[PDB]
Amino acid sequence: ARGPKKHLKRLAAPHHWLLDKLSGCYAPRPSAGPHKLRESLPLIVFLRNRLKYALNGREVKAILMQRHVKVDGKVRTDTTYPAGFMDVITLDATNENFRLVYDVKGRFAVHRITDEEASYKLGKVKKVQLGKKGVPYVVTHDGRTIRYPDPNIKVNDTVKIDLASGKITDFIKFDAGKLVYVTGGRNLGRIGTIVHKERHDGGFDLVHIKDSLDNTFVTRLNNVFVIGEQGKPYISLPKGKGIKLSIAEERDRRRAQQGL
Amino acid sequence: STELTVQSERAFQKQPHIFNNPKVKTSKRTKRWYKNAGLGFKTPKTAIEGSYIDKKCPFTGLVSIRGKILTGTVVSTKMHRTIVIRRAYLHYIPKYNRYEKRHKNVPVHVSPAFRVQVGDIVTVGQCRPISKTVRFNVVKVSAAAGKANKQFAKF
RNA sequence: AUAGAUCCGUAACUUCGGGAUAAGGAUUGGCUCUAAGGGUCGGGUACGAUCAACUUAGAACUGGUACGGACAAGGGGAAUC
RNA sequence: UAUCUGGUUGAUCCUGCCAGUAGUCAUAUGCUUGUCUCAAAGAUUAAGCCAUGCAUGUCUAAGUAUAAGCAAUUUAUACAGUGAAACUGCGAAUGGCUCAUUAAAUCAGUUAUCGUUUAUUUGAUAGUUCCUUUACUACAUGGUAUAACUGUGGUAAUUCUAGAGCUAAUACAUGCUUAAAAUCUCGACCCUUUGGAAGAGAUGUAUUUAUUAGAUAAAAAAUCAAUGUCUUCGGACUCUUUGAUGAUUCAUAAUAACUUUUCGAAUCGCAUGGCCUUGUGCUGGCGAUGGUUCAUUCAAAUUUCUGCCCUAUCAACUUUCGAUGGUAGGAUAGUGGCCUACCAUGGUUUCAACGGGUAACGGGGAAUAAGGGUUCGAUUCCGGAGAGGGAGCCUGAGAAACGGCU
RNA sequence: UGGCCGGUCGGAUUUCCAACGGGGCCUUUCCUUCUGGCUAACCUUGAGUCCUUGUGGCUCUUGGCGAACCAGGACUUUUACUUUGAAAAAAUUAGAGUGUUCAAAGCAGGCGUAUUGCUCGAAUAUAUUAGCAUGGAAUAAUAGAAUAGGACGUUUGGUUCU
RNA sequence: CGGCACCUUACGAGAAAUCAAAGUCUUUGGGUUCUGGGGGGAGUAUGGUCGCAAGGCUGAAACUUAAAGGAAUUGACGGAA
RNA sequence: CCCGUCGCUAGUACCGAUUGAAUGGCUUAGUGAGGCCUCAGGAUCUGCUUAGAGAAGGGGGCAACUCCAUCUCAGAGCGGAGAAUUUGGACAAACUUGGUCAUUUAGAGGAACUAAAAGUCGUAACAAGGUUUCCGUAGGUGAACCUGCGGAAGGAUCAUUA
Ligand SMILES: [Mg+2]
Ligand SMILES: [Mg+2]
Ligand SMILES: [Mg+2]
Ligand SMILES: [Mg+2]
Ligand SMILES: [Mg+2]
Ligand SMILES: [Mg+2]
Ligand SMILES: [Mg+2]
Ligand SMILES: [Mg+2]
Ligand SMILES: [Mg+2]
Ligand SMILES: [Mg+2]
Ligand SMILES: [Mg+2]
Ligand SMILES: [Mg+2]
Ligand SMILES: [Mg+2]
Ligand SMILES: [Mg+2]
Ligand SMILES: [Mg+2]
Ligand SMILES: [Mg+2]
Ligand SMILES: [Mg+2]
Ligand SMILES: [Mg+2]
Ligand SMILES: [Mg+2]
Ligand SMILES: [Mg+2]
Ligand SMILES: [Mg+2]
Ligand SMILES: [Mg+2]
Ligand SMILES: [Mg+2]
Ligand SMILES: [Mg+2]
Ligand SMILES: [Mg+2]
Ligand SMILES: [Mg+2]
Ligand SMILES: [Mg+2]
Ligand SMILES: [Mg+2]
Ligand SMILES: [Mg+2]
Ligand SMILES: [Mg+2]
Ligand SMILES: [Mg+2]
Ligand SMILES: [Mg+2]
Ligand SMILES: [Mg+2]
Ligand SMILES: [Mg+2]
Ligand SMILES: [Mg+2]
Ligand SMILES: [Mg+2]
Ligand SMILES: [Mg+2]
Ligand SMILES: [Mg+2]
Ligand SMILES: [Mg+2]
Repeated sequence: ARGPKKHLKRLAAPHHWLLDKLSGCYAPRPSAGPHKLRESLPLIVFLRNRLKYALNGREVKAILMQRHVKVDGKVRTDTTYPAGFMDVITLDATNENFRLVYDVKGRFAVHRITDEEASYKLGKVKKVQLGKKGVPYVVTHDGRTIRYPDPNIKVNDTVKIDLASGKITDFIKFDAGKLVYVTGGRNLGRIGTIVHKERHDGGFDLVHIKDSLDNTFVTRLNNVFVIGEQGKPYISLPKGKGIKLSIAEERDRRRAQQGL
Repeated sequence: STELTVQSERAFQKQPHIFNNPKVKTSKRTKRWYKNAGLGFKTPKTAIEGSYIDKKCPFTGLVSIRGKILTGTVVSTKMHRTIVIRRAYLHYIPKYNRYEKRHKNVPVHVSPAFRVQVGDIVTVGQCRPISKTVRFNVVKVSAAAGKANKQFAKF
């Protein structure tokens, strides 16, 4: 009550952060930023827990205040900066770049990309609108206002942002037969192609997505992120490619990989 | 609804920011603003061609239909431009594996584009709060025959 | 001491008629207004002149918070024989 | 983990309860208690009262340092390191505790904002600043007025402060310089009409009102009122620009103005490059902090649908004094009887309204587990509510805040 | 599911088939249309059955059921039920993995050369009602054409609107 | 065909007496209303309502208690045969 | 075997004069603090200014009724901030009286019930319980009860087409 909340309880954190139940009563509440609180990953959770580069939060602060990390080409010395989907994290020492993409279990994966791919990102168009003095702007899924877009860019399209000069290099329409990265729900992290979009004027347009193994699934259009054509994605996909093997095929993979 | 005293109040009843220019006589008499409410709800020709005002009408007024689209039997047309509908349903008690008849009384604003009476099935749509109890407008009336053509007397 | 009038509110008990003006409480002048409440007068083989009475309700303003301004005008309640 | 047994009789078979029996993240108590791991714990009764101490403060290269503080000699006689105090900024609205209130209320799942406010973050964003231009007053940079401090005091006492003397700012109050065009409006000189021009003002963005645009399923022709860009005056005519939504009076743009006129950088650190009329001239980097509007994020507020225990020894309730609705206003951040004014007489109810009780905060959940159920949930997570009871408010983006005030 | 070249010392295969479970089409066939492109598994088939077999290959087919779906529809009987799918926070419950020395638990951990480190994980299910989307059309309601204000439509008028 | 009943049997039911319904019930669901939850206290107290009254309808609790009761068997007893 | 009246003892509720008492709601009416909004107020504490000594060219100027300018004091020039105080509102604590609801409780005394089996009196019921019992109603009686009227068999008769 009475104002904005500043603490996140552990067990009230997002589950994909994979924080242990014990070892403290609180979770790192993400700062305000480009991504929503339950659909982002703070830098302390990325550095301390995923990469294991820091043992404490004191060491995460000691890493960030030397201006080592940079998210989307800018330094971001906050401990709980909300690095969400599509975000490129460059660590200049260790010479590596990560792209925050989901794994197929619904969790942000440690996914190392190249320095060429670290020079851009993708952004789902949230609105196309006319700003003041009659200037068209487009808003992506990470809060970026980009002025003077292509007039063919509509909502649910995907733009390619250049991360140094934040312009639209090119874009991908929302048509049947283009790759999807599912960014929400129980189908989160899955990758497939649009069969068709079911309209439902009034609310919650649905998308029927079919993956490479011909498994169709239905997802709301808030959770659909176009990443490329049929095949040939504009980003580099993580290990697993968004296939969602069942648990029987998962233990079959584990027994076929650990026996040598 | 081109009659029955539009200017019945102490204020001049007009649609706001709709201007009838007296210097240049318009080709169409008394310019009217209307809209389609959306969701396949046809704006009636009485709403298009009438003379009523009704600032809470979903077609000629300033409200927008968004949210739930309910359906109910009219039980009371005893207010001015507001009806009460009965939304009867069935509630499931899981102990007895059985249902019970229930009902809810929903007060709905009605435009004078629609002529409704007790017994009509109306389709209502959620709008912003119209009054203390009213959050819905009638957007469609679904009683054309109503078995009310053969009751009259014969020779 | 109470008291007229208007509005509110009214218990036990009862023979259901009362008790009851129960008890108890607000308002009340002046002035300027407003709104309702009528009678007679014409139609094609939807509306106006005109006349008049005092009742009621409301509002603003106003004053040494006065106003049933003199007069007139119930004190009430719980019980017993 | 689908189980029964003792007790009515002289004996019997039943109904039937009593008693046994077994769990309890279910409390208390008795006796006893060696080791390891884990761990609840003033909820029930008294949301009763509180001694004391603590729990909210915070400074980086980067707002203000003349401490008459400490320490050191450097582009450093403006300052330069560090720094009490104090001003400014931000936070104090989170956390923590408790369950008193509360029975469609909170709350849960689900919607809505085309009905709103939103600090911060993140992204975008500001050449227009002249009162009535032929009356501008520094921009190589305006002003005073205060703390800290000094010094003089009052009270028994308080995180009480008074009088006097100083001095700062990213405090307070003012104020400025940045194209080049277009388009309107006014307009001393076009005579025989389809006959124009100097030079003046205005146009950023906020606020408020009014008006306009914000189009659009297809195709030809007919005179005209006047032609419209330009004529081979036959008359060629192509093209005007229109985004979004299921939907708008949306976004946005335009016109006329309006405004105890909002914003449009008089701020700070580090580095000191580049050019030639070598003037400490013109340019110039990486940041910090501000700042208008939009978007985003964190939210907030309100809201659709459906769901709550017992009670009829509660059957009618609401409408005086807003109860249901309409119109208009006010108020609000905004919808709305939220409030006001004038009208209408509605609205809820045996599908249980209204009232009464609750030793009731709601939920995720917990105990018992054939299945169905029954009972518990003050309590580690979510939401609400509260700070002894009520009420009122200040500051602020956010409080009707109580380790804020009245 | 396999079912037999058992040729891998009782383990690929499958018109050799049966039992299930779906979708079409035709049987008088109940479900819609109209605006413009997808040129239907090109209705057709110049090129042609060069490929050898039979029937598993009929192609740049002559305009082609332009019907392989996008938005404003002469466009609408409403429900209950049930299937499926999004949602129903985490902790908890059930449960997978993992010698916390066991276990309750925890989400760890495991493997080299310990020299420039490699790597699997943190699954899954249930979460009941109500709301959303979707398949079914039994069961149970509901509505239609009876003073015909009934349907169509290749008719022909008229009015009025855009 | 409809009715008041009756006799035999026990398919079945029941604790049994007995029942053509008291059957079609652990192989438990044709539709519906009312009522009961060990015996007393108690149909009492109180409230409401009806009645002229008598009372009628509705209707507890504190407390107390290990049985009360139903059907049948054997005995005993009968101012029963 | 059993039933009542009466009798001691203990316990539990009920009625009960006491306008009994207490607590907590809600509420009419009266008084009504405080802050907030508002009509006023103006302690002060100030910048410019004079047409009057104000010992001060009105800043290109001391002749075309003409190009932003200060000091003692009076002010006839203004303008801003602004405390105490104060007017009217809406919000409204809290107090007084009255109303009603929910809960708790003192109470002389009365009428019951149970513990409860043994006391005194009788023997109502169980046998045809010695008047068959039991229900409804009415009256009477020390008490179980008796009597009337209608009913039932749970009777002591399933029966006299004898
Ligand atoms: Mg809190
Ligand atoms: Mg944080
Ligand atoms: Mg209204
Ligand atoms: Mg009186
Ligand atoms: Mg009296
Ligand atoms: Mg008066
Ligand atoms: Mg015995
Ligand atoms: Mg027991
Ligand atoms: Mg040891
Ligand atoms: Mg204590
Ligand atoms: Mg306590
Ligand atoms: Mg401060
Ligand atoms: Mg901050
Ligand atoms: Mg208004
Ligand atoms: Mg309004
Ligand atoms: Mg009113
Ligand atoms: Mg409580
Ligand atoms: Mg059981
Ligand atoms: Mg609970
Ligand atoms: Mg709880
Ligand atoms: Mg409690
Ligand atoms: Mg809490
Ligand atoms: Mg609070
Ligand atoms: Mg206390
Ligand atoms: Mg308090
Ligand atoms: Mg603050
Ligand atoms: Mg408070
Ligand atoms: Mg405290
Ligand atoms: Mg606090
Ligand atoms: Mg284990
Ligand atoms: Mg017969
Ligand atoms: Mg009983
Ligand atoms: Mg009775
Ligand atoms: Mg009685
Ligand atoms: Mg009996
Ligand atoms: Mg017996
Ligand atoms: Mg006595
Ligand atoms: Mg006898
Ligand atoms: Mg006898």
